[PDB]
Amino acid sequence: SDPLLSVLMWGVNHSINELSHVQIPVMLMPDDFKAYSKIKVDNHLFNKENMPSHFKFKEYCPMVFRNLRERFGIDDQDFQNSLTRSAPLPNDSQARSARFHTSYDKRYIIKTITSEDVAEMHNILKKYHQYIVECHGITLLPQFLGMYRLNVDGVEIYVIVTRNVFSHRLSVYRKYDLKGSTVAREASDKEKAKELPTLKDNDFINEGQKIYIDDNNKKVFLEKLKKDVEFLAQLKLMDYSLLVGIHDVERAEAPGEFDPNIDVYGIKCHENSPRKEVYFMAIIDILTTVNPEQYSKRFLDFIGHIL
Amino acid sequence: SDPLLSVLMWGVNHSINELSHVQIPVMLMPDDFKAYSKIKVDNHLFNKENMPSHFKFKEYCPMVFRNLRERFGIDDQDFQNSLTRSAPLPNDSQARSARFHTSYDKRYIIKTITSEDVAEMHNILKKYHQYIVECHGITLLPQFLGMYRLNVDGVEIYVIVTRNVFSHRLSVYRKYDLKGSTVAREASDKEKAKELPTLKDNDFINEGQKIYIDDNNKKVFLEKLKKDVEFLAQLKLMDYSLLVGIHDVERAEAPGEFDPNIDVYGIKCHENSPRKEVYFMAIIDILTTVNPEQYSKRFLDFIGHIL
Ligand SMILES: Nc1ncnc2c1ncn2[C@@H]1O[C@H](COP(=O)(O)OP(=O)(O)NP(=O)(O)O)[C@@H](O)[C@H]1O
Ligand SMILES: Nc1ncnc2c1ncn2[C@@H]1O[C@H](COP(=O)(O)OP(=O)(O)NP(=O)(O)O)[C@@H](O)[C@H]1O
Ligand SMILES: [Mn+2]
Ligand SMILES: [Mn+2]
Ligand SMILES: [Mn+2]
Ligand SMILES: [Mn+2]
Repeated sequence: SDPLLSVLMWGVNHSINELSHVQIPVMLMPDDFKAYSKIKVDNHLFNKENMPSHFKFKEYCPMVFRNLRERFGIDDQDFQNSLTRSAPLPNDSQARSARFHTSYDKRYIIKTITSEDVAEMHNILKKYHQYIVECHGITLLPQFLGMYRLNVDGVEIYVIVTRNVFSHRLSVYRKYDLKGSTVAREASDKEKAKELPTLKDNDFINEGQKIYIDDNNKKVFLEKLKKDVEFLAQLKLMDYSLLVGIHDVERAEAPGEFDPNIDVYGIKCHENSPRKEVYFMAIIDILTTVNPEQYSKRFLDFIGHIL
Repeated sequence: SDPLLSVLMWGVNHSINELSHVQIPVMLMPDDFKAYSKIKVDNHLFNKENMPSHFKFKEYCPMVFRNLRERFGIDDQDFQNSLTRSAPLPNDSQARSARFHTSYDKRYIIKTITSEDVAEMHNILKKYHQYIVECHGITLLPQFLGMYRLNVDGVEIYVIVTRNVFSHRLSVYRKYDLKGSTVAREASDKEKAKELPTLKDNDFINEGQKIYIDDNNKKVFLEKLKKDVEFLAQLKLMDYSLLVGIHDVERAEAPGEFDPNIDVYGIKCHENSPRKEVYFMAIIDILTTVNPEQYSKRFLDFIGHIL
């Protein structure tokens, strides 16, 4: 139906098949971070039912994102399947300026970004990759899995693919987006009316939300969060959130258990939790008085407070 | 190695995969005969080992050639395999103005043609297709299976794929190219020095070559040949040949037998043949005092004479 979506599927499929024939070395070279592949298709009086007649697809830094996908435990054939076997679905939460889709198997998020975001991604990509190498892919940062430019009849859009913070199986009933902002930050009364609303710093403090995780999990989490946010501060990045999803095992009734190699952000509640819960927490949205260094401290203070 | 060959393989592979997703109706529409699909690829600092960095691939009338392939008993998946699993090999006989390749499994011939040949193919394609429908694909005419334009760094070439006249298994030890020309037509003394030489009308009359086929096979063959050549005359085509290949079952030692659904042009010798032979005969090269109407009669007179 959506031709821009059909071009994405076609292009991801094309991209992965091309790479399937490439010898993948253990290392990237500097030029890999400046590389791209472009395809321009023109069908005249042919194949009108499946594809736009005229479209372009561009993949940025194919070798870098192939390297990242493997580092994040993602097999190319699986990634291809998740994005092409059936169409991605549009989804509830957003902030248009921006359209979100989820892969059909709920493993990946596809976000539409600006050309300025693309330029910033290129700017930080090497440092990001080096950070991912240093931590062996154990991080709360968004996992950037692919970045693309699509052209269909006058319309150009840029797309980034990331890992879903939430489980691909275990449904989430409650969702928070936290910054630790000194300035008052709350969901509006029209916002709370949403089905799965994106609640914020005030809603969390207001409704006395607690997260019941044991001491070891909390320390591990916060240690990771500390390194990640300092890296972000170092890059002068800000306006990022901690996304928090809560799975209620009671409401849902593998009976409340998750695959930690797929749902990488999952943390089980401790044994004395008022309710059987699984949390899914990760950093999102990194690409944009309040300065990065301060923002970094504010964010970390608040998160340590709420755990 | 040969980048133009690698682009062909890449493009045929691409073409067949695209069509694999198309609903194929039983009929062609007029626009199918004017259709094409174009792909332009630009790789910057990427994938230098497998492909040229910059290339174009164009397929003419994809639906028509898909329809023809099925009419000629050829499955798209098989055709794809024959042309992509391993590289086509360059081959002995030619006439440069023109490079020939054979598919690795010896099922298909790939000939390089001019843009004027491409223009003439478009001119006759509908009438050709209609002729193929009328005879249910039972014909000695070349079987046109695909036509393409390749671009690699300044070099543009046009390619047509046809069925090999000869067997994909049974080797041929002797080869003739016959026109029935009133003007003397012979292989040169430098030509006969070739390993598998392309002998001609004089060599055949000179060396008293006989073809030992029974009366029914001869009549069937000549009846077909009659209709085919009249069709060609009707299109004002000329300078076409009967290609004759001879398989010697003795020299070769399925013990001398062939699959008639693959080696469609094969005709076994009759029981009293001085030697166990299989012949492979078909019309080739149709795309260009001596006028088409006369040429047609001359050609038919000579061929009926030699059988
Ligand atoms: N990786 C992810 N997994 C699951 N949900 C996500 C993910 N990223 C974003 N979302 C959802 O989409 C919403 C918006 O994400 P975000 O990337 O902040 O969009 P944005 O348009 O950049 N918003 P803003 O902060 O106003 O710039 C979030 O609150 C989540 O509900
Ligand atoms: N379908 C085929 N199967 C097997 N061999 C072929 C086939 N087509 C051509 N050849 C071989 O290639 C030679 C030249 O074929 P042809 O298509 O006549 O080339 P050309 O360059 O058009 N020659 P000319 O008659 O001088 O214009 C033939 O004599 C055969 O040996
Ligand atoms: Mn955000
Ligand atoms: Mn944002
Ligand atoms: Mn010829
Ligand atoms: Mn010719």
